Amino acid sequence: PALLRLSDHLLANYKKGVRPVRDWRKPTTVSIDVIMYAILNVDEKNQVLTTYIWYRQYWTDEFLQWTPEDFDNVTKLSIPTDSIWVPDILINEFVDVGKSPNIPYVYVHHRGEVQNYKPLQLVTACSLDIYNFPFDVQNCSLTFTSWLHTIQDINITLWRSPEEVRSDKSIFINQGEWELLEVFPQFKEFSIDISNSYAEMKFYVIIRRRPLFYAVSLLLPSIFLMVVDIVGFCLPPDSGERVSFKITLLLGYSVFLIIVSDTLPATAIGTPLIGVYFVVCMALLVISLAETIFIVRLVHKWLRVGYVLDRLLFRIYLLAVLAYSITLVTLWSIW
Amino acid sequence: PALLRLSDHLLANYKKGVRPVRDWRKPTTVSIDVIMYAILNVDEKNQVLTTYIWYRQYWTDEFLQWTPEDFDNVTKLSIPTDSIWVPDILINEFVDVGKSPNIPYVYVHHRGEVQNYKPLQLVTACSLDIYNFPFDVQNCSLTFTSWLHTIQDINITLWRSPEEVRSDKSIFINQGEWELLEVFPQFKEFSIDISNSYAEMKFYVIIRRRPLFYAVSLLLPSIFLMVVDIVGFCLPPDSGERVSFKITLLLGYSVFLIIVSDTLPATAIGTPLIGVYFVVCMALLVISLAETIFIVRLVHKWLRVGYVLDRLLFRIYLLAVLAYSITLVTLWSIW
Amino acid sequence: PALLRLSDHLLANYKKGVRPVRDWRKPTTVSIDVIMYAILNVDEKNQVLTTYIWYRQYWTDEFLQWTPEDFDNVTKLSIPTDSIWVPDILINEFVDVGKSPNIPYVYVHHRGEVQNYKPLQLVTACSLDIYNFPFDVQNCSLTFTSWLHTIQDINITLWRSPEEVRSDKSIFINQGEWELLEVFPQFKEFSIDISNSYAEMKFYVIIRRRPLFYAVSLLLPSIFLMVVDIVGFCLPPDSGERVSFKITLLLGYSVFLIIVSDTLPATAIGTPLIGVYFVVCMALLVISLAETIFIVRLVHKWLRVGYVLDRLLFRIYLLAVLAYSITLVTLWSIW
Amino acid sequence: PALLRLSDHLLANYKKGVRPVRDWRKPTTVSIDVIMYAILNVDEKNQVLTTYIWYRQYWTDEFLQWTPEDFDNVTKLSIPTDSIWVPDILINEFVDVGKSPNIPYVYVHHRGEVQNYKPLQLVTACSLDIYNFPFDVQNCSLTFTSWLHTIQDINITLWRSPEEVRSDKSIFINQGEWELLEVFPQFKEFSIDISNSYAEMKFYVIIRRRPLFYAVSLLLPSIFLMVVDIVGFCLPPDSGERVSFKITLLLGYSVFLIIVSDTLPATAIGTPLIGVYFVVCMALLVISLAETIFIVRLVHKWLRVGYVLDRLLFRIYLLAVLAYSITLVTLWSIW
Amino acid sequence: PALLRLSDHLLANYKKGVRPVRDWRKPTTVSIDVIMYAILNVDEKNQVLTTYIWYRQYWTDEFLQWTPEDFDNVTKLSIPTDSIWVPDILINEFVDVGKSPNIPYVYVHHRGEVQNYKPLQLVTACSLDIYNFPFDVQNCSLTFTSWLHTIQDINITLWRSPEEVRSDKSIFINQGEWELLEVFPQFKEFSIDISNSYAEMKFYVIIRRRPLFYAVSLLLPSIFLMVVDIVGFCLPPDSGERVSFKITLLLGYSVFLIIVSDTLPATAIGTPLIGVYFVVCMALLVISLAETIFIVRLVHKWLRVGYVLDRLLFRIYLLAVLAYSITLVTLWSIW
Ligand SMILES: *[C@@H]1O[C@H](CO)[C@@H](O[C@@H]2O[C@H](CO)[C@@H](O)[C@H](O)[C@H]2NC(C)=O)[C@H](O)[C@H]1NC(C)=O
Ligand SMILES: *[C@@H]1O[C@H](CO)[C@@H](O[C@@H]2O[C@H](CO)[C@@H](O)[C@H](O)[C@H]2NC(C)=O)[C@H](O)[C@H]1NC(C)=O
Ligand SMILES: *[C@@H]1O[C@H](CO)[C@@H](O[C@@H]2O[C@H](CO)[C@@H](O)[C@H](O)[C@H]2NC(C)=O)[C@H](O)[C@H]1NC(C)=O
Ligand SMILES: *[C@@H]1O[C@H](CO)[C@@H](O[C@@H]2O[C@H](CO)[C@@H](O)[C@H](O)[C@H]2NC(C)=O)[C@H](O)[C@H]1NC(C)=O
Ligand SMILES: *[C@@H]1O[C@H](CO)[C@@H](O[C@@H]2O[C@H](CO)[C@@H](O)[C@H](O)[C@H]2NC(C)=O)[C@H](O)[C@H]1NC(C)=O
Ligand SMILES: *[C@@H]1O[C@H](CO)[C@@H](O[C@@H]2O[C@H](CO)[C@@H](O)[C@H](O)[C@H]2NC(C)=O)[C@H](O)[C@H]1NC(C)=O
Ligand SMILES: *[C@@H]1O[C@H](CO)[C@@H](O[C@@H]2O[C@H](CO)[C@@H](O)[C@H](O)[C@H]2NC(C)=O)[C@H](O)[C@H]1NC(C)=O
Ligand SMILES: *[C@@H]1O[C@H](CO)[C@@H](O[C@@H]2O[C@H](CO)[C@@H](O)[C@H](O)[C@H]2NC(C)=O)[C@H](O)[C@H]1NC(C)=O
Ligand SMILES: *[C@@H]1O[C@H](CO)[C@@H](O[C@@H]2O[C@H](CO)[C@@H](O)[C@H](O)[C@H]2NC(C)=O)[C@H](O)[C@H]1NC(C)=O
Ligand SMILES: *[C@@H]1O[C@H](CO)[C@@H](O[C@@H]2O[C@H](CO)[C@@H](O)[C@H](O)[C@H]2NC(C)=O)[C@H](O)[C@H]1NC(C)=O
Ligand SMILES: *[C@@H]1O[C@H](CO)[C@@H](O)[C@H](O)[C@H]1NC(C)=O
Ligand SMILES: *[C@@H]1O[C@H](CO)[C@@H](O)[C@H](O)[C@H]1NC(C)=O
Ligand SMILES: NCCc1c[nH]c2ccc(O)cc12
Ligand SMILES: NCCc1c[nH]c2ccc(O)cc12
Ligand SMILES: NCCc1c[nH]c2ccc(O)cc12
Ligand SMILES: NCCc1c[nH]c2ccc(O)cc12
Ligand SMILES: NCCc1c[nH]c2ccc(O)cc12
Repeated sequence: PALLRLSDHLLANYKKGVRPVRDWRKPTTVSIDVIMYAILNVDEKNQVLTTYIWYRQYWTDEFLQWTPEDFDNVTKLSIPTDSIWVPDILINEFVDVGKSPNIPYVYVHHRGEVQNYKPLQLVTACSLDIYNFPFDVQNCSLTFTSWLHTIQDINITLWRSPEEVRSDKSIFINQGEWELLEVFPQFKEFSIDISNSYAEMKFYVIIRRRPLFYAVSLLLPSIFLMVVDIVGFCLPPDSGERVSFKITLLLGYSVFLIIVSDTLPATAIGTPLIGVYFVVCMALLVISLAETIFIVRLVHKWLRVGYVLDRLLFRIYLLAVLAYSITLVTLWSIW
Repeated sequence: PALLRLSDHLLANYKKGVRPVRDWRKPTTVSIDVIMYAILNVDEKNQVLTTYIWYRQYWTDEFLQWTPEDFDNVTKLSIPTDSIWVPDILINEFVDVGKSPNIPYVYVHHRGEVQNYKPLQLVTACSLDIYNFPFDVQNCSLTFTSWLHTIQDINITLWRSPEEVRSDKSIFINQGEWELLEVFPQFKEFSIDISNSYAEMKFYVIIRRRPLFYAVSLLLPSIFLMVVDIVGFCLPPDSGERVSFKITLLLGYSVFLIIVSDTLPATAIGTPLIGVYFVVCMALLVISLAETIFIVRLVHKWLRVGYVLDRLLFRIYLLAVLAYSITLVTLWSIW
Repeated sequence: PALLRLSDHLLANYKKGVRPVRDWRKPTTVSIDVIMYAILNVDEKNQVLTTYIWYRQYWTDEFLQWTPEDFDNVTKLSIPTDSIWVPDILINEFVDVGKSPNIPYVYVHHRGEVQNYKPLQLVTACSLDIYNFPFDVQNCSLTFTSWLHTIQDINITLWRSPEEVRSDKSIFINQGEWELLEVFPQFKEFSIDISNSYAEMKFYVIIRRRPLFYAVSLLLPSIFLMVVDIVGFCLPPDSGERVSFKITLLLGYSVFLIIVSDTLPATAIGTPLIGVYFVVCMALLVISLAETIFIVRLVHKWLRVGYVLDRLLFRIYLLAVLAYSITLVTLWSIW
Repeated sequence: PALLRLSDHLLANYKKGVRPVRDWRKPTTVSIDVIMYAILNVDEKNQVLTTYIWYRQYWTDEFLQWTPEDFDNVTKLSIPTDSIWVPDILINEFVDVGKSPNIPYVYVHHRGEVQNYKPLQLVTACSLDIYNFPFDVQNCSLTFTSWLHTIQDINITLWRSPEEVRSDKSIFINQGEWELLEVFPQFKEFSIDISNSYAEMKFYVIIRRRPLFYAVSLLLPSIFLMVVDIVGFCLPPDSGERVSFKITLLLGYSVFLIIVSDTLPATAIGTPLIGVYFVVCMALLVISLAETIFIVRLVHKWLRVGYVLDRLLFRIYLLAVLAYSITLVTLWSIW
Repeated sequence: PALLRLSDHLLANYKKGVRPVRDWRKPTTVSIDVIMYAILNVDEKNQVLTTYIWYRQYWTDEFLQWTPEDFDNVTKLSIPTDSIWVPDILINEFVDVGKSPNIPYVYVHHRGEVQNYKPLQLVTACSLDIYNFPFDVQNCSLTFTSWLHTIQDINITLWRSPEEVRSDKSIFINQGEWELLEVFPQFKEFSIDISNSYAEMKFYVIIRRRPLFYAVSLLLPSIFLMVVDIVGFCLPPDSGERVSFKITLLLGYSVFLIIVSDTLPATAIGTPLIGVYFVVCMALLVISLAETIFIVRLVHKWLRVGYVLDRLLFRIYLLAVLAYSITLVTLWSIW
């Protein structure tokens, strides 16, 4: 038989507990890429990101060299992973890797270029930016890293040209939640201390959100919670039922932030700009409640003057709303 | 003894780390099917699907051949799985496979047709369609795939005739949530790059929802949240308590979308058509609030004219509702 | 030494990868029972059931036979499980078995009757009936099944007499949520196809719910949400504040179904009969809102006639409530 | 070298698959205790308890005997656990043990007293009592049990004197949620059937709750939801806005039980006595709504008589509240 | 070949089940540090903390000594972890360690200084302080501990100088939720009993919260839920709609504590001081409801006296609010 004659010749004395090389000064350079498949979920409140990545490796292993002659011209061959060496690479930003299944097999070639594929899901922790919530651009980081070995032992480089990883839209699942512009690779040499230096190669993946689901469901409710009191201002502020017309909005609007405030994270770089806007709309409707109650103490045992000291309060409204159409377009002109 | 004499003769030198064949140019074709048992849950918000599938395999292994003579006419035999080869197939759309228990045993035959059964549950990620929410048809995808090996090494085909998989309603658990029409198999040859080609065989499973639980509980509440203001229009719009009759609906209806908007996913192909309808019913009741407040500024220190400029607003209502009975029947005429 | 002399004599050549028998035509019949300990949780919405079962097995293994002579009259002996054979039985309705800990040891006897105990928890999927929610009887199914082996290889039977399993209330944890009447065993011969036949033995476990927690907390609130408007009918329907008395109930009652509708599953055999009753109480209070608003358009610039066309609406109420005391007693006469 | 000369002499022929003894009639008595560290969580609704326990064992293993002479006076020694025997003990009330990490090592002595430590967390299921909710005493049960072996094989006893386990407050984490009085050990001999008998040793751990967080946050809101209508009774019941003053409490108080009713379990031994009290306060405020509406039908085209038939309704209030100060003190006199 | 000649010479007889030393009286001192990377989440209600720590070890193993001569001057070498000894250290405050992936490899040197790196995530249980909620300082504890071995077997010490661990801000992820001042190491000698003594070395990590997300979203709503009734006091308390103006705040403010009370833990050292303040603001607004209802029974078939007995109630308000600006600044002067 031809094929298992090779494995008997090859793995007869392959001690798997050795980083395999003939000359130990040379670092066995592993070499990878990523092909990002899908973005599963971005829970902003938990400060984590789950990502499904197809993944590839090769590295030069000299102990696994044969000749295609004397084995009937076999140049590719399958080997169980735990019967050979594997590099100790993993990611500096994981939370739980127990969701990736173990691919049992690898390829090898007659030069010793052992080739490994596996998928890997990472609930990964990168500090997401929540500045402009319905139009956010995300700059997330995957730093694939030798956890133990140093620059003398292994070094990291890329499989292909870095421009090819950049616009790789070969496989992706759109019509989900997100959509990415590009995947940015960049080497970095890491050294936390003296006399130590660790091979790292980052991946600045960047994604942006499709806003159209929030367009009808989130800020279009923010439209007629802002137009309800403008036309709700038009009746003369001496009906008496103005305060029952108005305070039912006010604590009713407290649940609109506190649902969103428990949705959105505790990052102190800022409350989102969509979030700061309906708190400030609540910061200017409440002073109108003073104005509809000072008039009824005034009209008590200057009626035209209450109409015009409160008419200047109406100018406060469309000062804010006409300040708000520009902050959407100057976010619409970001993507 | 007869039976373990066979296993001693058979697995004496079976090196499990070799894709087993006599001639390595021939690809060892695995051959499967599915018998879909139940659909556990469809959480629309997480963009995932959990599915319980009974599952089958065989492939031709020449190293496990014997003769039924000299072993007392034994033609079937049980073998532990991790003592032989297994193909590396798994699914391109998983999230977590740690819910399937390991079936320890397989069959073999005297031709070498090793036969494997196992169940497998997949929390699987397929981009579900949320266009018509209470009557949706789902086109979900299971792509069973050699994760590592190529067309030279293994190829995928089907067990039985593809028409038999199509209407296979042998075992299924109805009276759950869903009900499927058919399971559609289709081969595809996959090749992401040059000089590589990977055996894939999809499964376009398609399911549709029984709407009868939402019939009483979801859109029948949408009936009398739409009939409440029609008869709530009939009193003459000068009672003064019209606005307290009406605004209590309006922000009260904001919680009806925002419960559903946090239930339903952020897919930007569309808000559901059932969901877009009670936002537009909210988009036309709010302009009536202008009409019940412009009349009370008009009636202030043309009364018949307020009755008829607002009567044309009543025509806006049954313009929308009679536009809504057709969009249910033209979804009732989809299934 | 006496005891480990036996294990050296017994497991010297016991190849564990063989279904152990001397004559392979004879099927090695396993033989089990269950002793149901507790019912952990019934989440109706997820269509699953978690159950803690004490569990037992034996089967005749001829290769493990010795004589009590030459071993100082030893008739029972402990063996590690993964050093012998085990049948491949598991349950057709699981969701996740990773909650059962591995019992490492088994018994054997001098006849070869290897005996195995283990506990097993199953989040199990059986189509629960939600017809009569506070008084439901549940007919759930546990089908213990050879996943791989057929009728020629193994067969399933019961340990004890089937009447003893029926009323087995030896160990159970009452004062929890549920309480079972009986556990019903029944053999079935399973054969999905031709030339194949698989040993199955079901367990129709049936449980019923103690209603007393819902008695005060669920349908006693349904009492005075139904008596609140009956006495709330008694004031004459021309107070003007009748609509503010009444519509605050109506959308306030919409949250009473939509909390329960997201609690209770999407099974289309029916909304529960307790659930269909307070939607129909909402279906008849809303037409009273028409009656309290048609009278105020009538009383506008026949007063005794509005009192009696609405008095017949009062007969609609106790037509429904006196139709409701019978549907509880005819559920109280089910258990 | 001295130390690994011992392990080579000791584990040369130690067949781990034998319950180790020289004479098999003698049962190898294991011997344990517990040192309860912390109580993590008590979710009442799931009927489970998570508990972090430090844990200890020893048992007499005669096969591991040596002499301190010829090994340089070594009397203690470390051994990997899976290279020796271990008893099969585990707990009858677990839900999931996959949270305890595997302690790899054990001690031994020159007498053969092998000593084992390990921590173990148990999400454990014991039928908790919910009678008096803010002052509850809990009688929970941990039954450490040989799952397989019988009285002939192993027996269970205690490490130390049972009075020392009783008041063991050496290590505990207070300022959490709970605080225990004592840990009560008690042997029991278990025998579910004939010809079988299983070594069990229970642990009646008992804990009680610190009520001070619920003191301000749970029943102090129950104070001014009961004083709000008493002073809300003082205005004369002919204001007309009494019903809008009152029904807004009533369905508003329905959400106060139904938040708590979905918090608290479905045990039918009783709704909690704190829970039964604000349902009965709701059972007596609703009949006052009849009294404030029968008077306005009376005062319609006996005014002093409506003041005094409703004054006797005021006596119903402080009949209930003065019946309620005693049920707190007679729970304050339980701890 | 040079490198695997070493591993064949080194691990030929290395029995891994021995704590490796030449003289057993000497304790093999392990030696560690921590480099705290990120704080993932602090769920106050579950009384747990999840922490991602980079982690380091070394210990002197004499059995792994070689000379750099005869191996081509190799001074560093990689070894699989489960092929050598490892100390049994783990943490006394874990909940679940199954989130840390297994680093397969370690270093060694020609002196025998075996060096080990691994990451480790701990959902860890330390009694967090909830006294001053938006400005809290946390004193959490990580006690790295030999679970089994004693002072004779292993001892714990630190890698580097303890001042270097103190201000180690080399790698940290800020712009998350938290920010730490320092990491405090301290040895402690632990001995729960007589004749036993266990090596422990604590880590008093201390973190404090950035308050700026709660600044706009949590206590700025607490501003205008306190200013709404102050200006809502200014109208004269005889409008009649004062009670409908006021009670709608009161039970509406009950949901503001009971959302937070189910957010915040059941620790009985105290309700938070931010939490005790809006319960006492609710404790003083409710007595104003008595004052707005005693006046309307007074004004019934002394009007200026109702204005001034209630004006002293206004002094109660800014007695509390001016007592509240100091308790923020005297928390602003804590960090
Ligand atoms: C994401 O953020 C990183 C910063 O960490 C950006 O990296 C910078 O990229 C520019 C462009 O090449 C360089 O000049 C800087 O030196 C980089 N800084 C660092 C610290 O790496 C990165 O560009 C951002 N992603 C995108 C898409 O802009
Ligand atoms: C480790 O790998 C990096 C690249 O992964 C090496 O950087 C290369 O350095 C050479 C010369 O020093 C340049 O010609 C290449 O263009 C560099 N590549 C990149 C991507 O920048 C680095 O030299 C390696 N170090 C060692 C010690 O092997
Ligand atoms: C689910 O969607 C796929 C599209 O991905 C449909 O597949 C098409 O099927 C038709 C009918 O045979 C072919 O003509 C097309 O070439 C297929 N396209 C692709 C991309 O596969 C599939 O039919 C859909 N499912 C159902 C039940 O209609
Ligand atoms: C891999 O398998 C597919 C089917 O699984 C093969 O497609 C078959 O091709 C032959 C001739 O090329 C046809 O007669 C069959 O009808 C095809 N089957 C189907 C289902 O379409 C394919 O040829 C195989 N390729 C290799 C290299 O083995
Ligand atoms: C649970 O449902 C099953 C139906 O699947 C019932 O099984 C039937 O039992 C009767 C009584 O022996 C038989 O006559 C039928 O042939 C059975 N049918 C099937 C399909 O098994 C079972 O009785 C139900 N449980 C209870 C307690 O009534
Ligand atoms: C497989 O087991 C079942 C029972 O588990 C066998 O059914 C028995 O059949 C015999 C005669 O055929 C009857 O006398 C018994 O009363 C049956 N038992 C029961 C519980 O019904 C069945 O025959 C077995 N089949 C094989 C091939 O062994
Ligand atoms: C917890 O409940 C058990 C009952 O299961 C109590 O056990 C009883 O204790 C008394 C006092 O020794 C004995 O006289 C009884 O015989 C015991 N009964 C059983 C069934 O064990 C136990 O005392 C309770 N815990 C506490 C602290 O009182
Ligand atoms: C099994 O262990 C229990 C204790 O764990 C034994 O009970 C002891 O019995 C002896 C005499 O029978 C008494 O002197 C002791 O005081 C008992 N101990 C306790 C704690 O009650 C029991 O006898 C043992 N049984 C066997 C067969 O070994
Ligand atoms: C966290 O709390 C511990 C108390 O457990 C503090 O430890 C004390 O520190 C002081 C300062 O060195 C010592 O004098 C005490 O003896 C320590 N007591 C104990 C019990 O260890 C620790 O200082 C606190 N953390 C911070 C940052 O203050
Ligand atoms: C165990 O280790 C601790 C330190 O980790 C030792 O404490 C040292 O003791 C010596 C003399 O007793 C002092 O010179 C050092 O300064 C101490 N170190 C520290 C950090 O305090 C302790 O002696 C060791 N014990 C044994 C038995 O080895
Ligand atoms: C192997 O390959 C070489 C070159 O491709 C060729 O000359 C030779 O004939 C081949 N031999 C076999 C057995 O295929
Ligand atoms: C085996 O099978 C063959 C053909 O089926 C038959 O001729 C022969 O007698 C059988 N032998 C035994 C021992 O069953
Ligand atoms: N069957 C797809 C195998 C495969 C093809 N190309 C790939 C790229 C990356 C990867 O992880 C895997 C793959
Ligand atoms: N006992 C059922 C075994 C079985 C019968 N037919 C099957 C089909 C598929 C499968 O995974 C399993 C099976
Ligand atoms: N210690 C209880 C062992 C045991 C006794 N009877 C049993 C019955 C079933 C079972 O799984 C286990 C048991
Ligand atoms: N380092 C603490 C080891 C330890 C000391 N005493 C203990 C008691 C029980 C236990 O599980 C463990 C221990
Ligand atoms: N590649 C980073 C390896 C590393 C460098 N310094 C470290 C410190 C601690 C640690 O666990 C790990 C490390």
